[PDB]
Amino acid sequence: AAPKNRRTIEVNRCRRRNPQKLIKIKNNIDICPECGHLKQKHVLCGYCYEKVRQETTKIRQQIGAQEGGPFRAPSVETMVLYTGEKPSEKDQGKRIVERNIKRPSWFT
Amino acid sequence: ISRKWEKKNKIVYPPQLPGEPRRPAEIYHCRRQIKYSKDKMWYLAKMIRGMSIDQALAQLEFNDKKGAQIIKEVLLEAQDMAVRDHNVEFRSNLHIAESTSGRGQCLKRIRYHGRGRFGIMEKVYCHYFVKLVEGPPPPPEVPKTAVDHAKDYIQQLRSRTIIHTL
Amino acid sequence: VYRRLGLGPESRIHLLRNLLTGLVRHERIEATWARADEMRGYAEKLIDYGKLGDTNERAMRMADFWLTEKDLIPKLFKVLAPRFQGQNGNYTRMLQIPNRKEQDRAKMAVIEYKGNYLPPLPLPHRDSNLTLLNQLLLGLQQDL
RNA sequence: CACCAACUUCCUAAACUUAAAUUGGGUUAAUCUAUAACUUUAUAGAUGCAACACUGUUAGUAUGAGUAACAAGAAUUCCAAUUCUCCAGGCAUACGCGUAUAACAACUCGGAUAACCAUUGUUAGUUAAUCAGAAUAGGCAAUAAUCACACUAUAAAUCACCUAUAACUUCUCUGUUAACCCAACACCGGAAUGCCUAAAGGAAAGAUCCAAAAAGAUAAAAGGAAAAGAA
RNA sequence: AACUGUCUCUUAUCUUUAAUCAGUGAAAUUGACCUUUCAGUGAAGAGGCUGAAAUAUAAUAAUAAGACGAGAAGACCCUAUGGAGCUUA
Ligand SMILES: [Zn+2]
Repeated sequence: AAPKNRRTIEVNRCRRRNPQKLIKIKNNIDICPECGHLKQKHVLCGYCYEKVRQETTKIRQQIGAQEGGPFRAPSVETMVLYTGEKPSEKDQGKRIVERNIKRPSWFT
Repeated sequence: ISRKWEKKNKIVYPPQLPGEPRRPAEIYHCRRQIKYSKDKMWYLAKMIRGMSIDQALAQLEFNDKKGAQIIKEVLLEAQDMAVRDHNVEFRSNLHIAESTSGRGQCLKRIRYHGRGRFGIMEKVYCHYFVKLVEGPPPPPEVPKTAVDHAKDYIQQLRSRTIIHTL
Repeated sequence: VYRRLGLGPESRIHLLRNLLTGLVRHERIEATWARADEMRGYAEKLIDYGKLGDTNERAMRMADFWLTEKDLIPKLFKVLAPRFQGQNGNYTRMLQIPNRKEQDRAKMAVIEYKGNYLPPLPLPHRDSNLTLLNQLLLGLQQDL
């Protein structure tokens, strides 16, 4: 549907420059102490979260190799151990995952 | 094609005398070819006009539009050269004096339709122009008070000059 | 009380079944925020079925249908259920993650089973009592 | 008992009388020549010499409009990685196409948007004695098939081998890839034959929301045109 | 005739559409427009004329019942001491 005459640039300029059509500023921006990067007040930091996922992938890779087959999910609890930490009696009766890396500072 | 925005960045002012105030730095940066509509980029440019360097970066980081990501890269590049070449001592001491987008050369193609129709396909490109002035953004406007408006009206009445009389 | 998801009611449960199976296997899953919230209730109720007891015949039918991989069925009754015996609820932790930068800008969240062996998530921390405002509130508390 | 109001009229300076086919006369932009001028001019001689309008022609850029419009199953331990949910015409040859094949490298253009490549660049490829394509002169032939027997029929349906002549030891050439072709297209349909029906081949979900209205499908308290029978 | 949500008499769910985010991106159209209501005038006739009336700016979202709506050489029939073409023995 076309108007019976061409729409003037002046008319068009007013429509696009109306405040309703302009981009709004956001004041909910926050700083992440953990990563030192920006975050939203309702959103978690991704720089630190990225570390968790990367460690999770590495941990998951170790578990997959240890299982050695599909549909081999243990019926017993699982635990992760890093270099410098040795399985204890409390770790008995739990699947033990060994990580070549030392215990991460953030991970406890 | 014209590239005078870069030439504006090549302007060299005469050496300032010792008894002359330190000239505020002006940085002209632009991205000539962007596969984006200028109008959409203009909306981003309009909002960021007059804002500080840090404030603009924070707003862009949480913006969902593709153009905003492009602007942030352009803004980051402008800040880097401003310190590197325009002698900007403080990274935070920068504000967006000017921000605007321009049309770029497009590509022409025909848009086929499944049932024998055709259309005019166009690949849009745009230019983005920003001028950065070292220093904090200027203070915002303050609306006139009732007293200010009233005084002007009285002054206007007094300022009236009689017409076509001796 | 239910999100309109899937090409049909079966698809939602099958999609939930796929989501539930993955979470049990890995114990921490990243998915769109809406899906994570929808499936959080099912996961909590599943843990209750594990608490009900391994011998419970009804639990097996629920576990068998919901968990496509049957190796997880022993895990639920012998890993998840023992783990959550002390807990009375809140077995699942769901947190909002920044939206995917995949040109669709979907709302993302991460849902995990509490007590897992995975590294702790970067949870938010409330302000410490040592802060000036908290210290002032502490003085008011002491006087009262 | 007036005033207002037309260039009618007067007044200062000037001027010397009021539709439109047609007809007489005086100038002029531009380009070139002759001869001059010399911040862009003159006198002559010339012409492809002046466009808001020929269903005029070419190019640029707007408006409609950032509108109509368009798109990928789930999780993970990862795009020649696993597993889960779900779908059910697949494989060969013919024809056609002619490198669209594959690896790598790119992420601009092409895919009717991306991712990813089918795009761009580079290099490779399709292997044949077996698969496929690329001597002569005479003499002399009644009876279909149908499990061909019986059995009938009408619609009427089968070189050889002899007699002579002539030659006298051979494996090259060419085709071989592919998701491919004809439909302006990575089209929705068109496309001969054999095998077989999942062991082969596949993904409806760009995200969010759960508006109304609209489209399709399912369900109906009581009723049954306000089951498939008759005229 | 029956049958059934066709309907009396509609309701509910699912799918499509819908709404929001991001990416890409046409078509018919277009004298210019700072684009109002009422009565008048006029050729059936006025957003733009006469006289009244109303009126911060800019935006945003919805519906097609009537004006026996507006219209074309659409549709239909008939005529000619109209033409012209055709056939001739
Ligand atoms: Zn952090």
